[PDB]
Amino acid sequence: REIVSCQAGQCGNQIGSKFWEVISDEHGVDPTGTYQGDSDLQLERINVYFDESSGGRYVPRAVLMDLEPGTMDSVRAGPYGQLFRPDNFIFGQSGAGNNWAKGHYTEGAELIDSVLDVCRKEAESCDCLQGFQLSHSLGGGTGSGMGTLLISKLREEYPDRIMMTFSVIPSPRVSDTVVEPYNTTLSVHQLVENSDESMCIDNEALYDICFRTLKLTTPTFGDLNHLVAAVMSGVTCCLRFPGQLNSDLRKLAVNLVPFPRLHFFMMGFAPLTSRGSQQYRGLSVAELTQQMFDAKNMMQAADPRHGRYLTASALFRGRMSTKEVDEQMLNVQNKNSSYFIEWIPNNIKSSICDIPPKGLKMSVTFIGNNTCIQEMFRRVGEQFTGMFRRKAFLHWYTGEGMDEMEFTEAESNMNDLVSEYQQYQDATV
Amino acid sequence: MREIVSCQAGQCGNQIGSKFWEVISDEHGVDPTGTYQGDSDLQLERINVYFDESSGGRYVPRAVLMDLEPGTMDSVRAGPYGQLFRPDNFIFGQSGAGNNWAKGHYTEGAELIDSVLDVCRKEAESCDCLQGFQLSHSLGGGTGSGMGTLLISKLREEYPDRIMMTFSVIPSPRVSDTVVEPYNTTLSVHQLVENSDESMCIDNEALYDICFRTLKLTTPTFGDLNHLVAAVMSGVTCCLRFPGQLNSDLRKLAVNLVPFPRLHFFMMGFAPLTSRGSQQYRGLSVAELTQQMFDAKNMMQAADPRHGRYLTASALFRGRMSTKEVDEQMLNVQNKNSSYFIEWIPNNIKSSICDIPPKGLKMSVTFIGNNTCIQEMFRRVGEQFTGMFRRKAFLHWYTGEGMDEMEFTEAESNMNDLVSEYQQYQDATV
Amino acid sequence: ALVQSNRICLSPVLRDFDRVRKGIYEHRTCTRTRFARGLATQNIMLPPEQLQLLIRK
Amino acid sequence: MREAICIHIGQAGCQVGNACWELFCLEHGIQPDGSMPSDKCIGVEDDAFNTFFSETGAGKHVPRCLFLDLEPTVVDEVRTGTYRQLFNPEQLVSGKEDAANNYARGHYTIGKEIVDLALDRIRKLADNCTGLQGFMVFHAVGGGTGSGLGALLLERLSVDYGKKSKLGYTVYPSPQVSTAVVEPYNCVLSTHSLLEHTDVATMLDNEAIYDLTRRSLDIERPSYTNVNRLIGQVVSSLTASLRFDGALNVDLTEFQTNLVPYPRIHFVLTSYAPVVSAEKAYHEQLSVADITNSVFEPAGMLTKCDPRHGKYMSCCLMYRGDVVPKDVNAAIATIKTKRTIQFVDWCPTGFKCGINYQPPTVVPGGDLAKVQRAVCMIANSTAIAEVFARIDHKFDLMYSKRAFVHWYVGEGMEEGEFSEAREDLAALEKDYEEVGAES
Amino acid sequence: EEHLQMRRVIEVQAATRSGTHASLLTPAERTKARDFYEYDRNVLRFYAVWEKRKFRILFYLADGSIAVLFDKAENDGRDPYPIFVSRRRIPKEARAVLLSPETLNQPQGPPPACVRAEDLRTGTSVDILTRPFFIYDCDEHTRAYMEARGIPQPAVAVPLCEEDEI
Amino acid sequence: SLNTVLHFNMDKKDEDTLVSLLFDGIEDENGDITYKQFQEFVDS
Ligand SMILES: Nc1nc2c(ncn2[C@@H]2O[C@H](COP(=O)(O)OP(=O)(O)OP(=O)(O)O)[C@@H](O)[C@H]2O)c(=O)[nH]1
Ligand SMILES: Nc1nc2c(ncn2[C@@H]2O[C@H](COP(=O)(O)OP(=O)(O)O)[C@@H](O)[C@H]2O)c(=O)[nH]1
Ligand SMILES: Nc1nc2c(ncn2[C@@H]2O[C@H](COP(=O)(O)OP(=O)(O)O)[C@@H](O)[C@H]2O)c(=O)[nH]1
Repeated sequence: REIVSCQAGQCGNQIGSKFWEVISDEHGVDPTGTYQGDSDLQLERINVYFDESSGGRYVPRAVLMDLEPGTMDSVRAGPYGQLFRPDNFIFGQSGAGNNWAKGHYTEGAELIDSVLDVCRKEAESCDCLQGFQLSHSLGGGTGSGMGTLLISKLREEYPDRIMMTFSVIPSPRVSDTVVEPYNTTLSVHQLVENSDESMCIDNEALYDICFRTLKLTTPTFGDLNHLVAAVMSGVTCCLRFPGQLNSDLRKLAVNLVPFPRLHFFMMGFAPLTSRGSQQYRGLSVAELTQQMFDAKNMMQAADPRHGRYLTASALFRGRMSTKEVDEQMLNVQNKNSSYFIEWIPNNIKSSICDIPPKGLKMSVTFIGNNTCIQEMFRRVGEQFTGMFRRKAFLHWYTGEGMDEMEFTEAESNMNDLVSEYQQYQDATV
Repeated sequence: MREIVSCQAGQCGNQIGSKFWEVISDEHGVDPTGTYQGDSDLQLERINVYFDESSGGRYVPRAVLMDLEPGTMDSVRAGPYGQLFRPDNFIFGQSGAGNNWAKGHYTEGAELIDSVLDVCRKEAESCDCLQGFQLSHSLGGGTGSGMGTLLISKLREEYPDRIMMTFSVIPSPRVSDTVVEPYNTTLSVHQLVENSDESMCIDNEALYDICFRTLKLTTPTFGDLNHLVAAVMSGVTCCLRFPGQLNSDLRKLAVNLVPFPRLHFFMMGFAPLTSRGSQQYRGLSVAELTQQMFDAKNMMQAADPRHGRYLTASALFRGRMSTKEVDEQMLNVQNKNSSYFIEWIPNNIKSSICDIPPKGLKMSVTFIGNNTCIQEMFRRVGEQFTGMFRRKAFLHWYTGEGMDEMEFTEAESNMNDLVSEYQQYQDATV
Repeated sequence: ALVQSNRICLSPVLRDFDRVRKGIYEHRTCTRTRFARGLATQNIMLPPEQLQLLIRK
Repeated sequence: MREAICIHIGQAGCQVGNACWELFCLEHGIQPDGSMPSDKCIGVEDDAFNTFFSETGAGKHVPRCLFLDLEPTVVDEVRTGTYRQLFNPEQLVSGKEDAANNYARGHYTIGKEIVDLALDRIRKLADNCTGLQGFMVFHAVGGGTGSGLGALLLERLSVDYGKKSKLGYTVYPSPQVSTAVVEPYNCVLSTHSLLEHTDVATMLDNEAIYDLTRRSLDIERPSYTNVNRLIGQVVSSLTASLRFDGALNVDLTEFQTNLVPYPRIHFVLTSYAPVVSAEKAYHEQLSVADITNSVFEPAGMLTKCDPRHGKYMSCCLMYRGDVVPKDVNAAIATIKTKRTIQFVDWCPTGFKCGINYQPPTVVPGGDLAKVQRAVCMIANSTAIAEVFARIDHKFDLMYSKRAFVHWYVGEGMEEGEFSEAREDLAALEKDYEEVGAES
Repeated sequence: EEHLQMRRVIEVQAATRSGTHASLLTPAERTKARDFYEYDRNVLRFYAVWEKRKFRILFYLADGSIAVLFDKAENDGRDPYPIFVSRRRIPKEARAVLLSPETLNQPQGPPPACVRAEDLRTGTSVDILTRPFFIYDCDEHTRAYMEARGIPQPAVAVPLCEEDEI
Repeated sequence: SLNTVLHFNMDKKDEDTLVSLLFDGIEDENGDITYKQFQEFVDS
């Protein structure tokens, strides 16, 4: 039932802060922790994400993680920073240094003990966990290194529980680092084995959303975090609110993961119109379906038309019908059978949640296990091989304790996963 | 129910459509802000023909606006009903066509037409059972003609069974305000022939003459100049949006006025057209409507209609009138002008009745004519095209944009064979 | 002061404006528009209020 | 959106730019300090100045102009003038030494050490711009700077900016009243770039302006200031089509492909009317037909080339004011009826009209009287062969004796390129004769 | 009125026959001629709001026309094009902007009322194309002009806009 | 119509509540509502 969340690095911490603001707004909780929601259904299932103290104050089940103590102060002093439990802020004196080696092996190792301690405390407070959540970025040092360390430890400690990761995948057009090929290469191979489901977010597509859809002239990381936090909340909409066709994290995982190594999804969310456009846009479920499959609408920087859809998930929110929920998926399958997979007909699952997002009438979140993720994976693999051919930037990792064979194993896993995606993309009945 | 999606191309097309939608909003009781303020159920009965409903209780036109210059885009958006259109339907380029058919059809229009077709396909998918694409453009320009023709061709490719209605403003030598009207018109007429179910010609010279003599206006600008073509465009689809004694759709008009596939160019007319001082002195009746409609000087494109013969004609009467007084009038015009019609095609005239006249009118009529006199305009501009083409003047601009020299000759040959078809069917006997 | 600073001579242009288009050799009077003409040809940019005050005086 | 970059070269270019920019500032309501009045609104469109002025977060409007002169007199006059705060401290390039009416000096000695930073300023301006329509280069080909540095700069722009539109507003030597003796050499040598790297070339010779202002402006003694004011009025009339809205808006390419029939044929006649003074204006019924007739009369030309001596090829009329769309049609119709002018047989239409709703503005104490409407005709015609033959015979009489040739030769230019210019002009004359010849 | 129109139309016919122009002027263009010569480049600027959006209403004394220009806010989400209603004479009744398809001119009776400077007042909502623009302030020139006309233009508190909510 | 078309057929109190949910403060003196108000209620 309950889900326990963790935030890694500056990116993960800011994304999680925006997500917790969104959840508090949905459940009618002020930053002070007390409740003013006008609906009973919020308190009906407020316990999934929040734990109430003896005095009734609702504290999120969130564990914050960053080697650098910089963003901890920012998130604490933020508008909703008073919500989090003070001892859930675990940080070190020395920064991550933008190095997966010392974020995963030396500096993060001595602090992952306390991280697992607080995670165990949250799990014991919970009746029994529906799953773990981890928001992080693979291009950083602490978001990648100790985040993957936490994923591995939770994999070993809670085998049957779900782990869902929101991983920010770097792109060349957005790249503000030089070692993110190394970091992503050393992180996502761990994510393949230790994560029940992973969900890729690319800042290039996040920025394109404000380029075209929202047409915001100066959109900030706050706006991007709101865009991803809409998803972060909408994934668990059926868990937190009743609906006609309920679902949960394992529901989606079973309907979206045909093979254990293919659990990398690309995300979408399509009540996205600008303030000018919403004046003229006629909101309807058919139009929601039309927007949810648009290439430019997806917040993952890869064109879905270049691959094929293994599986898809449509988490609709808002009290609507069921014909236009499902028959529309039938229409898109029939009219884009080339874009889908023949040996898995009816690739799209749908779920309906009665409660719509605040300020809206209907909404939808899109999960896609398309074969265009291997495009991102092969490009980052090419960048990693180019870096690794001349052994450049490797001496920091080796000095912190990394060895060449682990990089070779990481790139071997890269090629294996890319080939695994390709041999189902080109597979025929 | 049946939808007609509009595509304004170029400055002329944008200006015409800007107040075509204004007239349609008048007829459907649409407030300038977009909200529905109609007082009759007939306005809302078939409002989905031209408008798609929104979530605020308003309607957005199914209009795709096209031009390579943002200036005319701002001008059309700044109108009193300019806020009606969807902002994403404003598709424009930074660099203008420069009034070059080659640039508008092959270099900039080619790059922007992908997004144009994206929006057009979205509108078509929004329409449950789309019936036609109407387009408004001018053959004398660069982006209205060059890019409009490309849109027409690929829309025909995507929707073979739909109706590609086109409203083309044909230039005239006495009104020509460019040196490459012949080039653009020659390069566009073959595209219209091969990709339009029906093309309807407009001449600024005839519009000016109508304003000067019938309307008797001193110095009005392009506004009421386009008012006539906007009213005619509204009246073409009258039976679609309002019930009538004899309903008729665009396919009915096409089948009744296109005996042969190559012959789909129509001359326009509207009635009644009365000056301000003579409004109270004119008794609006079906007989006088027929006289003004078939009057040579009332035709909306500047070609003499009594030189040739009428292949087919169509009259769309709007209002409450009796039926033999609208068909026996047509019988009368056939009988007293049998030399002006063609013998081997009996019953030259379609007549259709719509119960709702335009707001402010007792009764009206729109006239469509497939006369064999359009070849006179065709030869008039083809002679200019040949004159420029022999000396190759103003041709390096077209060649440098990727277009070859042989396509001009191909366009000239197609235009010549079209003129030959018109002439041989004019002189054909039983 | 501007005149002895820039060696300003409005006499010839003002004389020409007095005798321009006109068969009269000299009238010792000229229009305000032609006075502004002379000042502009001599390149003396002045505010409209200042010019109006000068021509009024 | 829809920007255009001005480049002023030489003394003539700099002074013409001063007139043009004071005119643009008072058309867009921008004080010489470079700001807005903030207490009154002129009513001009808010995005109108984007084609000539770039915004600043503090409200400043920096002109999209590059002044480039090899000597500091006029540039320092601009720097210390009324518009000292309007212009950028940069893009106001003053050299250490002028070209000395030597196309060779302006193209080979001191032009090579200045064109690099000139291109740097140009690319800075282009980067600042977002929808750059083209470049407008104002100069006199008869001088040293405007000939040499102008030719080099247009060559570099043509190389590094593809086929972007160029408008070369050039003050050619006049048939009789000419200020320089090596001016024929400068013009004939600098016409290389004008034939090739100039996209539309505009004649603004001084005798035509002098004659027009002699009996139109009702002033006995105008000067270079009045000539530059007329030139700036013409520039504003031409650019207003993209500056402001209108019945028939046109752009640089729009009256490019509609005016240039052949790559070698881009020189165009210029004229402007109603060009009247305060006394003239209030007594003349300045209708559209009247002003169009005055435009097509050969006394009201800003280029000393008699249209009757040649064949009209293509005329584009830019109207400003309250011109109803069919007034221009009536004017064109009466033009065709009247037989004083004649067009070429292969261009029957030969006419363009572009109407703007913005009436022309008048600078205080300026040339034009404040009129409701005006029109400027830019006309390609075969009459330019007359002025080209004039300047070519002028050049031959000097080149036969090899006078002043050593001044060009000694710096490092060869002598055969004088001859090259000679047959370039010969080919220009020949192609004018061929295009004017009936079919 | 109609007699003057008949005189003008036959004058135009005579001008076409003789290849000349009509010498005298219609009273409408006479009035526009004095208005242009007296009040050229003189525009009244009013700051107003409509549906939580800031607009500038420009009233042109030379023609009586009104132009509405949108003012943006950072991250407002709207398009960056300022012109909302272009320069034209805005009638009091919205339907009056469009003409009778018979005549293509104004209705038979007196010319319809149009929004004027007296109509444009601060603290009041002027109806422009069925949009109530609540004018809250005007620049100093317009304030002085209105005060000289005798109607006062006191600045009032700006209503809530998108900028406050974002 | 609430019983003829919408098939509600509930009690008098429920019928009155349904009518009030659409006809308080958005009805004219004749009790009529516009397509404006109807779609505003639908999409509220
Ligand atoms: N129309 C116009 N032409 C001008 C003006 N000023 C100078 N000229 C032209 O410039 C020509 C003479 O050029 P120069 O005196 O050599 O000026 P320059 O090109 O800068 O060359 P330098 O003397 O080396 O500085 C004359 O024939 C004029 O045609 C002006 O204000 N208006
Ligand atoms: N969407 C989003 N991305 C962010 C945010 N903050 C940082 N990033 C991305 O994270 C990447 C750098 O990760 P970093 O913060 O150095 O990871 P860390 O070193 O582990 O804390 C950059 O490429 C950013 O694009 C945010 O608030 N939102
Ligand atoms: N009736 C009418 N004709 C127009 C209008 N605007 C332009 N035209 C005609 O279109 C021709 C020029 O076409 P243009 O607008 O340049 O086409 P574009 O460049 O493709 O947009 C001229 O000969 C005009 O007669 C208008 O608003 N109404």
